[PDB]
This record gives sequence, C-alpha cells and structure tokens, in this order.
Amino acid sequence: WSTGHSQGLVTAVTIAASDSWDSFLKNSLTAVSLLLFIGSRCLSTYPRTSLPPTMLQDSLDNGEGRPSPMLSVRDLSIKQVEKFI
Amino acid sequence: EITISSQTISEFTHAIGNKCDAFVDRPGKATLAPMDFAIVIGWKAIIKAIFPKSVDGDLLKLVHLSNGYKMITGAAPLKKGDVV
Repeated sequence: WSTGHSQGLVTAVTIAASDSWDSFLKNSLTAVSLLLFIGSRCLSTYPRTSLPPTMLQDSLDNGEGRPSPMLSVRDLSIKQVEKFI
Repeated sequence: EITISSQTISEFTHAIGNKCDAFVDRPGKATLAPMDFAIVIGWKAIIKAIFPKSVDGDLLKLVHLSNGYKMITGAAPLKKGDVV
C-alpha cells in the first residue's frame, strides 16, 4: 500500500492508477494539471503580502525561520500547544 | 466621479508590485487603496491643464519633473467603495 503527505498524496493516487508507461504519463498529466490549479487558487485566495522588516529581522535574530503561513513546532505535546494557541 | 472598486485596486497594486497587506482584500478589515491611486483618479483632470492655448509648446518634448502627494490633515485614506 502507499499514501502521501500534504501535497504528494496526488502522486500516491496516481501510482495506484498507473498501469503502463502511457497510463502513467496520462495520470501524471492529470496530476500536474491538478496541482497547478491548487497552486494558483491557494495563492489567489490568500495572497502572501509583504512583511514588516522589524518582524522578520527579529525572527531571524531569534533563530526562528523567515515568517511564513505555516509554523512547525517540535518537542511539545499536542495538549500544551493547543493550550498556547 | 469614479467608483474605486476592488478590481482596480488589485490591478494597480499588482502593476506597481505593492505588497502592503492593507490593500489586498482580507476578511474582517476594510479594503484600503494606495495613496498613489489619486493620479489614476486625477490624471485626466491634471493633464488637461497643459493643453490650454496660452501654454503653447512642444507637447512631445514634455518632461515630468516632480510629483508630490499630501493627505489633508485628518482625511481618511481611500476605501474600496468610495465615490471619488
């Protein structure tokens, strides 16, 4: 069996439909056409804008990453991250 | 009189490459327009001043020298429904 992460899950569902090389090619086409729509719409819906340079300057001085719509927190259980949020 | 719509604002901001989030439509916040949009509003009124017969010269060799914005003290910046 196989499955995919946030994005690649489409590649996983392609593989489960892939039989030959041409079938693989066709399904890959339907895939990249799909993920292109996703890339387009998920930006046109929430367009990333500029960010106050104080913010990212501080964040990079704090060793954190360049701010982005998604943040990864480590070493902390769910029950307490949900308490901080 | 022109109606400042969201589409015009978006097109303009993209044409100038402005990322300031006050102009991109976000829920729960009034859509703001860039202060430089006035020239878009006022060009067809501004340039009519260099046409009159008394100011007669080579229109082709015209050069734009300087521009200046000044918000009236206490004036509200533009919104996406303003009839201007």
